[PDB]
Amino acid sequence: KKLMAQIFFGPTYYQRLRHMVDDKIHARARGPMQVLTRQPVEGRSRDGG
Amino acid sequence: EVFSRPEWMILTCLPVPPPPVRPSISFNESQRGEDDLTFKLADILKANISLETLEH
Repeated sequence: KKLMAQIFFGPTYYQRLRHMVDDKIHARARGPMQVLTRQPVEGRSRDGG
Repeated sequence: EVFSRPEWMILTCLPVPPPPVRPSISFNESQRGEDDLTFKLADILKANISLETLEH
């Protein structure tokens, strides 16, 4: 069915930006701890909390 | 009188914090990695022996 509305449809130059979700997603449930503080480590890479 | 006599603001006997305060991050076998505090304490120690041998 026809939408009651008329849509502003046309080409537009879009850029793909450098932040992909699968490079950001992070979860931890117990993992590496700092030597000194005995607290969780920092960072996705380091398996941080 | 019990907890902070003014004379204790002056140090004569210095406590040495154990390794968990100044962890030796010891990587491999042929290598170690002493903490800043471990060096500064060795500096205190070095300076002290210098003084004690000098005055004696």
